Amino acid sequence: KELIEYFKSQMKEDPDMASAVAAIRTLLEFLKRGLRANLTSAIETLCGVDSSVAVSSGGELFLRFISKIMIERGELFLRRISLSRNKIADLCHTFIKDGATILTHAYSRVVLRVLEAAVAAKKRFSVYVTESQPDLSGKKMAKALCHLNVPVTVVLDAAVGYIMEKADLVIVGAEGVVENGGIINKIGTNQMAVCAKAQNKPFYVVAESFKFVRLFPLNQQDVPDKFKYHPWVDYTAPSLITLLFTDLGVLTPSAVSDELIKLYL
Amino acid sequence: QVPTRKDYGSKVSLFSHLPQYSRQNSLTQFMSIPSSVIHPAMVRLGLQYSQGLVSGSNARCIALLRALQQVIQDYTTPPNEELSRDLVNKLKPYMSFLTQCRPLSASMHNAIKFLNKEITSVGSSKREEEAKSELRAAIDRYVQEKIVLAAQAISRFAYQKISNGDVILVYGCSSLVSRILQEAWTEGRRFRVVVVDSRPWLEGRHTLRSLVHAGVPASYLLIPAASYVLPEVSKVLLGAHALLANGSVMSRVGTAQLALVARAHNVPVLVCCETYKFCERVQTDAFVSNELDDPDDLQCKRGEHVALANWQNHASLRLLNLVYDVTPPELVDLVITELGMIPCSSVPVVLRVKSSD
Repeated sequence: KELIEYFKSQMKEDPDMASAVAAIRTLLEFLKRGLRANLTSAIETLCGVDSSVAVSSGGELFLRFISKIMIERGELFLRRISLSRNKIADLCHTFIKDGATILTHAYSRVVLRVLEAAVAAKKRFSVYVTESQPDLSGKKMAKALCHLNVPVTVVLDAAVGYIMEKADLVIVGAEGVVENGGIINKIGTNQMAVCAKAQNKPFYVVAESFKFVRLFPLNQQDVPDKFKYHPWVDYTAPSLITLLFTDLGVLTPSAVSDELIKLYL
Repeated sequence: QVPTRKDYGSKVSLFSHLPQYSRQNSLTQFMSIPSSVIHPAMVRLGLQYSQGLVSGSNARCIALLRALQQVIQDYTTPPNEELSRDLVNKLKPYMSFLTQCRPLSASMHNAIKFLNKEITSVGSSKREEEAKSELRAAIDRYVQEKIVLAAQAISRFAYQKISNGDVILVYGCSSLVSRILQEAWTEGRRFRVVVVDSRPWLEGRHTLRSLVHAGVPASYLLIPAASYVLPEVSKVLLGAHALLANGSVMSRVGTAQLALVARAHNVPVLVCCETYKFCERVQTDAFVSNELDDPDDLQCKRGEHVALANWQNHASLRLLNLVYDVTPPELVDLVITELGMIPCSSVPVVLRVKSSD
């Protein structure tokens, strides 16, 4: 299996790199070798390794975007995906006020990008990071934010209702966005959104454009079982979400459905 | 005899059963100058009620009990009649005259109830002046303990809640909340107060002067700026005029509104009420029992273009300024009484344990 080997070579050489980006680069590398489309279809039928929503979402969006201009199409598509994060930070970091109390979920490079863009604009704020422990990743987020020279406090997992009254805004990076405006993320997003709604705090979602999946879960069981695995995945209602921060602009949760209707899956 | 005052203006169709008078005219135009039917202290009390000179909820009760002391001191006993029946039959037109002057607060209702219970329980073997001294001493002890000792107890129970460095929001004019703020500032707490006021009474200026004279840093603003400042406000003090059986808070008209906006900004509200101001009476809206103020009070001078000057010539125009409203009991957190920190659901509990049960 050379596709999984190239995926591991593109994902393990840079630990600050996303998985769906490396998957679309693997699809483009198969498109470099019609026979190229057949090899890309073979490896995308053979890429059933990662259980993330963003990987399969980017694979489906590249499978639609591919359908001799396919290589240049994937080239500027990966150019837009690579230049997405700077537009994410530049459109999102303007909402953080001075002296605010930041609430943050587990480790993701997107919220780290928007916090380093926020401290790049001369802003002072304290960040409360939930530990989020099926595995210690919120500690890794607090360690990577302590190197950023910002005041961070490692918060216990069952204290998001304890610290909600003092955290004025709740900014959480999501790993998958369904059509209505809800998000698929790590399991502690639902309780944080419900405690933010009961305390009237604005719940912000910071995710890119390739995480737009065409799914519609009603309950916590209606998310697919291949993305669940002690679950790793919850679901947040779109009524619990104030705004989204994509590269197309700062969007209300009803705009993702507009983009997916104009895109047609 | 005492006639009825004429209703002034065009009433609200929801408030047609409640009377709406004016402060321009008085009822004593057709009364004798030596006051014979009404006691002279009682007609003095009705004049200082109707003109708006006594507006505080505790000040009306204090002036009521002083006028009742002046009535009982100027009481005589007819032959073959008991004091415990004749004083009951004579104090009812006095309270009717006071009601026709201005609608009574529930503190004054409970004062009438307690005084009627005390003058009902006067023995027949007691003399005239001896029973007069008993009733005056009972009124003195009543106003003494159940004003100042309850005020000091509520002041200590709110002093043990207010911490250092917080901000406090108040509304309206109330001597109890102002005394809490003064005795909290003098005993060592360092805080600043955001004063919320409302039209047309503008009674927030009184507690504003009371907080500046006490050395407290103050902030003054109105109802629409309260929504602007409640994201910075951490604590709201309120002055209750009556507490009902379900836990509702009868106060000034901007109380339930401010409590709802404070809960929307997660700011806990605190009402401060003494236990004689409670009610076995209950209501759920501001429509079935309320006080109607002057319809000529809503007009103001913004330049030289007063629009509500000739408001009575417009047939389809209605003027309304409500005095009292109620809160739903799930919006108010504290009820600070002299027995301790109780919730809103404990008001008939305190009524039971203070009603000899």
